[PDB]
Amino acid sequence: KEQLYTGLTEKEANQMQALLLSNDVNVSKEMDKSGNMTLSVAAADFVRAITILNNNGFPKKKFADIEVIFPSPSQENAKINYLKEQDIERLLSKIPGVIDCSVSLNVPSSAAVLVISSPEVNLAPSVIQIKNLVKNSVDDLKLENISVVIKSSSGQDG
Amino acid sequence: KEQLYTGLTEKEANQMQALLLSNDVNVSKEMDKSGNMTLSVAAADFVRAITILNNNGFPKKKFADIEVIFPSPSQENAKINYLKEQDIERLLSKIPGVIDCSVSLNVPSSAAVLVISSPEVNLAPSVIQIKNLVKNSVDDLKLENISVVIKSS
Amino acid sequence: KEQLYTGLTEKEANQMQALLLSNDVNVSKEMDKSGNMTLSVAAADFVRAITILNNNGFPKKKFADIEVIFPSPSQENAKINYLKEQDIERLLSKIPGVIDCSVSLNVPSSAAVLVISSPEVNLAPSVIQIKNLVKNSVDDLKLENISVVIKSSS
Amino acid sequence: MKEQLYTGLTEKEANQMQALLLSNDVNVSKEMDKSGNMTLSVAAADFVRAITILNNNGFPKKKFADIEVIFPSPSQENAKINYLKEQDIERLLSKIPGVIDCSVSLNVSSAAVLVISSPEVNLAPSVIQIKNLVKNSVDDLKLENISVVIKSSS
Repeated sequence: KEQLYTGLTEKEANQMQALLLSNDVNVSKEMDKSGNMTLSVAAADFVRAITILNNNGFPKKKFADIEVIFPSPSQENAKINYLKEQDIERLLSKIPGVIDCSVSLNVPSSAAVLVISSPEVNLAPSVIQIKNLVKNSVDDLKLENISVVIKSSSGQDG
Repeated sequence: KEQLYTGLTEKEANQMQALLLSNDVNVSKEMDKSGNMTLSVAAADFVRAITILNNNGFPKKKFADIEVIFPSPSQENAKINYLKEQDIERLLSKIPGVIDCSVSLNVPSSAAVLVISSPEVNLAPSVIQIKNLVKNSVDDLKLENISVVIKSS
Repeated sequence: KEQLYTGLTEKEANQMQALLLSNDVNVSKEMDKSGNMTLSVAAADFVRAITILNNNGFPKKKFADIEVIFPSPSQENAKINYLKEQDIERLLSKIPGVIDCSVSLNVPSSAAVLVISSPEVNLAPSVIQIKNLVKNSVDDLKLENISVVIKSSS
Repeated sequence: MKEQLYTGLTEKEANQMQALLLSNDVNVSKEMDKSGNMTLSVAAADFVRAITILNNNGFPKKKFADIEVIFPSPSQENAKINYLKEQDIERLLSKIPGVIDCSVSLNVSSAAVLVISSPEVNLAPSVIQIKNLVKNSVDDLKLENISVVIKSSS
């Protein structure tokens, strides 16, 4: 057996494990004393496993945390903006069929909104509603300056 | 057996191991007492292994960390810009098929965006969506001043 | 055996070792207690070994560190510029086939960019893309004031 | 009988001196002392020949003033900024395959650039590239005011 990763959360390990199993890769999981997970595979499947994980963006990379960068007027305003982004994500994530959401705000304001849907749901009829919710959440934002992109978790082709 | 490299992250060791194995170099991996990965090969494969790794830029070089250069107005704005770059990378990294992303922002603003896609996903038709997402994330940025380049891993 | 260099990193030692071996030089390596490497060669190969290493830029020189020179608006602007150079090197280094990159910025701005490619990848068709990425990363930079030079490690 | 030539040498310089002597048909032995520095010795009968060869090649190498010692102010600041730029450009140029060593002296407007090249590489076709990289690294520099001189180590 070849080790893939240790120290995985339950969710990360489950997603990677399910992905590999669905591609007929023999993967085994073990839990350490902290409750974190280790995935391993047969040596003969190692290259195939890494290709599959790589192509699917696993393990997921981390990005800068505002609370680490800023643990001042401009600093305060970045924290206020971040709170608003999080509030809008929280709200949009209650729409049935939404499974992930990112909002980046520029406060004439503008906003970028990425919504990931269940593969079995088409959120296109909700785009006008989403834009109106974002518009009215945020100071001085017009419809023409909100970009909404919707994607199925199953990929670019739906 | 001959140790090639120690102190590797799990991800980098896996990339290096898979690369070697796919070029028919037998390689073994182990974890040391600090939790870092070591890769080893047979002495007879040493030169080939290093040639392969060198040609693929492994082990990967590191670059300056903003938090080290700056552990002040200009310093503050650099950190605000970095946060925005990271926010945009985080958002773009949720697009199906994106496996790596870099954003460098100049705030008339401009922006440079490199997207690495899965070799199995064609992201070229998404360039305008990606451009529009970046445009609306950042103060005073026009489409004509955003470069989006997509490369397959 | 004659000593070449001690205190080498794993990468520097591996690269020098592989280079020498590929040129039919009998080189041996030993690890010290700190994990650093020593390379040695037979005395009869010493001159040739030093020639080959010198010709390939080994061992790599240390150049002035901005954090040492500047441990002021001029000093602040140098560090901002350095951060941007590093950001651009980090970005360009994700392009498949890039194995090394240097960026020197003059902020009309100008920029100098050197990219070292793998011997097995032709990055010449990517020069315009690289130029455009650099252009839009940096305040007040036009295409005609960006030099991009690509060299194969071969 | 053996006779010491020099102690306190860096590994790089002892290697240069050892290779020079061997290639000029003088045997040499090397050791590392307790402080990590290198000592070169010869058979006593070879002492005059050895010192002659070393003297004729300028070894051991003279040292030059260190900006961080002369300046341990705006004129001082600008010298340090210039030095950083010179070092950045040397670092960049030193990545070009075939470059053994290089020096850059900037007047910020004009620049002087010396490159020492491998005898196995022809860098003459790269002079225009080198000039353009230097030009675009540095404020208000024109091609006509950049001198690039390339010399083989041979």
